[PDB]
Amino acid sequence: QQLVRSESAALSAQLAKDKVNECVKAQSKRSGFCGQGTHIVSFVVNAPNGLYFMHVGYYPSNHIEVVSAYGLCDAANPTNCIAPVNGYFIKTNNTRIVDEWSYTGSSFYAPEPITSLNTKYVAPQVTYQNISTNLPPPLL
Amino acid sequence: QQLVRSESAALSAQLAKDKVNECVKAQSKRSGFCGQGTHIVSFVVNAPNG
Amino acid sequence: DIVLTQSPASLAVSLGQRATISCRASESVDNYGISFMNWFQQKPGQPPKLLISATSNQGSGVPARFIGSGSGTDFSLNIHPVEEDDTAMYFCQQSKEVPRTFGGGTKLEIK
Amino acid sequence: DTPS
Amino acid sequence: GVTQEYIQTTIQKVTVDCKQYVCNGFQKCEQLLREYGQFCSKINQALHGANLRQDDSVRNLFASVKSSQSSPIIPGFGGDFNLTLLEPVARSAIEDLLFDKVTIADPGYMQGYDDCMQQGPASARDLICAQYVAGYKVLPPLMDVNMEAAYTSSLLGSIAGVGWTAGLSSFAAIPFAQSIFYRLNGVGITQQVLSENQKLIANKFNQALGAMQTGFTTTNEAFHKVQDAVNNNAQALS
Amino acid sequence: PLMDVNMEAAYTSSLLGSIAGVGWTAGLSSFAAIPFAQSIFYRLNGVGI
Amino acid sequence: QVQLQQSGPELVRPGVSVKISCKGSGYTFTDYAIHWVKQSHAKSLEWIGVFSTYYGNTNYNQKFKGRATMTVDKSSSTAYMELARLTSEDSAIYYCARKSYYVDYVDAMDYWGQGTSVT
Amino acid sequence: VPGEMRLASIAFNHPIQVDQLNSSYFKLSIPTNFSF
Repeated sequence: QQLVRSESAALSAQLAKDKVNECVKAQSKRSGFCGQGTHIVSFVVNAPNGLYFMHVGYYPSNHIEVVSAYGLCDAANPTNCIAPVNGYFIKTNNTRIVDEWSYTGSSFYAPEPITSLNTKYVAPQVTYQNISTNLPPPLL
Repeated sequence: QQLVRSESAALSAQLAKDKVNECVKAQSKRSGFCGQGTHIVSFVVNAPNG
Repeated sequence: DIVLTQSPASLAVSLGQRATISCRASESVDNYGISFMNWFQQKPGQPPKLLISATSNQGSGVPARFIGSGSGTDFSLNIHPVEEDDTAMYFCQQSKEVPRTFGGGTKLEIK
Repeated sequence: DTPS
Repeated sequence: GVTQEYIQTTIQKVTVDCKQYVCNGFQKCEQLLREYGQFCSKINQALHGANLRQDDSVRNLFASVKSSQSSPIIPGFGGDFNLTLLEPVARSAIEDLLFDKVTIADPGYMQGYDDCMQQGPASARDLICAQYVAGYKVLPPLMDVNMEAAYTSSLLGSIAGVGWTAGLSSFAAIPFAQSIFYRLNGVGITQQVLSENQKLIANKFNQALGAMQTGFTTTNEAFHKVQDAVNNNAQALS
Repeated sequence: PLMDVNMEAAYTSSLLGSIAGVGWTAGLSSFAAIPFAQSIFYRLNGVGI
Repeated sequence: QVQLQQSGPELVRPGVSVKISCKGSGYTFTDYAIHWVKQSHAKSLEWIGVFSTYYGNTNYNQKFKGRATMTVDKSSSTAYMELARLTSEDSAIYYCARKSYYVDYVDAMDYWGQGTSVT
Repeated sequence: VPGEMRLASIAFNHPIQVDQLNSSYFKLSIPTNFSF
């Protein structure tokens, strides 16, 4: 019995070693691992016979549905299409923004003007919206 | 005999959970996991005991 | 922006009479079913006042008597309790596209 | 059943 | 093309009456066994703890299966792709194909005890009737097959998709074909090729989908593993 | 043993020839077929040198 | 308690630019865009332009692209607007208004200024 | 003292449903609050 316990403990120790070299030393994008709220910093402390972890996490709330577009072009120029970087293009519901579209982060609702910092140029696609007048990011 | 089988099942269950949180919930570039043809969406269904 | 028109150019009614206003658009204005139609009220010597919005026949600064109606190119306003202080010019406005133009309007009057 |  | 895998997550849960396995209450046994009664207590405790572990793993698995949000699913889901895995609204037809090809003995619970008894066919040969001779008890699974079906449809509702940042907060809520195009740009296929070949992609994909009806043979190793999980459970009881 | 040791060696010979490409996207189907030294420099630029 | 105080009317001579103002009160001035419209007749009105009070972003009616502009003094909580190159055809009643969303994604003109005029 | 135990169904928490729209635009679900 003692031998069996020792072997399972060795395997368990390897798992702990792996989490210290991923879950603790750096942020991870895998999910599954660590706490279940995306991943943000985690900590570990000594415990009898083992290691004890604590994982800080992010929990979403109060979800709303909004209108969004796959990307934006230019009705005057089919090769001018853009797409958001790490975020989305949403129809505006905010009184500060005169523009019909706005940029948001995906972890939290928060509209902002679309700027070149939040976009990348992409090949055109038929599902992209075409702008009939003014789109400032790029203006041309 | 039952205790040994139960422990191996627990470890096997952990592997299944890992694939649900990787092979199913996300596209992967890692090879290894999932079928060997790069990766594109995968599916899971109920099976007895697993 | 899409052109708006309205009819009859003026309407005269008895007190407490039900009344309505037609308001055609040159092109359908619905985009994702939003409609973007606003109605406004004005009297001489005064600024326009918001009345209703395409999904709001209550609130938006008015009593439930201002009923919005229609879809696509056709819209209307329906008021069952007209009173003398409801006599005003009325204006459809389209928020679907810039310039955000709006109709010349019609005017209600008590006989 | 519920607590005391 | 496709591949398949079976990952066992549970052991059938059983308990054993420690009086009945030795004797039937004959009184010489009843008194003699008292000297060894603490061994039975150890046996029962060990079996009980084993069964608790089995139920613990089920709850832990389901905690990752659930999503904060998902798409509704209707017929014609997935667009031009065939998607025969969709439920016959029901457990999916694919799950039922697996269950039909499996050779497992008919289940306990209802009618249970009266399927041992003479009020049933004379041709039953189930170990489940032998449960009431041997003092065995087969515990029901925690998971409930109807609730399980709800969990698998919930997973299908999280599809479309994996892209558009981590996806751990926001839910894209877009058509399946669009998520496929996104994935194919993710492996370096140009967008232009994808637009030219869209029907070809659906045809090759549905050819691979159709191949699933040949997936239940003894040469399919994942299928073979499913059958041996059943065999192992039955073997221990025998 | 299930496999002859020479075939086992042949499997590891193919692994030595599987080096380069290492990166160049996921590397899943294309094969860069470039010198070993070049793949090393590619890996060294992978850590910001 | 939202208010705008439009500046008084003026009979400005042609070829002179004309400035109009309408300071906010009772709300945070920087959280809502200003809308500007022109009324040449009780039956003839048109949008002139919009100015974000937070980011300074604008859009204008294309007829006025070479003409009128809008500015804001955020420290004074006030908006200013001006029309280049006045002509006798430009005499009009003008109104400041505040942007709102009573309905999702629908621009509403909400509160209106008392009006000013130019001749 | 307390009465009899109560039989109960095991609850199943449904995910919030989100519509999968036709054409070039779509509904998107985004949280408006969070907690650590």
